[PDB]
Amino acid sequence: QLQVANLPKDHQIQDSSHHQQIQQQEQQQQQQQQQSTCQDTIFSIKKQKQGEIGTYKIRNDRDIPFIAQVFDDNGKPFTNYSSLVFDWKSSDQTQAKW
Amino acid sequence: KGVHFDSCNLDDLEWRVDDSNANNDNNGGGGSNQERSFSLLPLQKTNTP
Amino acid sequence: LLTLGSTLNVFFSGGPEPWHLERKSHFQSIVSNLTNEQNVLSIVPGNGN
Repeated sequence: QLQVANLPKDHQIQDSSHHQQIQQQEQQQQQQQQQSTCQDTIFSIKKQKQGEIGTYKIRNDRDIPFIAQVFDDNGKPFTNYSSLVFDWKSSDQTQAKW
Repeated sequence: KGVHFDSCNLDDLEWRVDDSNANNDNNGGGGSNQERSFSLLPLQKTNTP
Repeated sequence: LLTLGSTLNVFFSGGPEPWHLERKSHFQSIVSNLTNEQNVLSIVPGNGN
């Protein structure tokens, strides 16, 4: 499957300020309300069937990293799959380009 | 495991529908009964089933 | 309804989500009412619905 590559941020030192959990739950509740309508967007990717191309809405004017996630056909992701060779393509390298 | 009580009369239970986005708002607002997939039906005051 | 050699794209909405816990149990299926299809029409699945 294709997914957007959500990179880690910098590992800044883990302070234990409990207040952070409140602002995380505030943002999660606002996100749960927005998940009713933002369903068309690239952040709302639903796991596709084989060959089931999805339309996703995305803003112009940026670069974006993607990840090729590999599974067995029980559907489990591999703990390592670094023996494979990948092939990255686009229908138009003016509109969107690796 | 595999045995129950022979009979249970305890009909008064606190049944709810829960809304999956209700994370923050500790507010007594009359939320619009339009966005839910389901509704809990009223108990009829007909003869005891 | 089509002319000889004409081709159409067809689109669909509603029905079950890939079952929450397992999802590989889901399917979409598309077939015609003849045991002999490959001489009369060609059916090809698209992207999404």
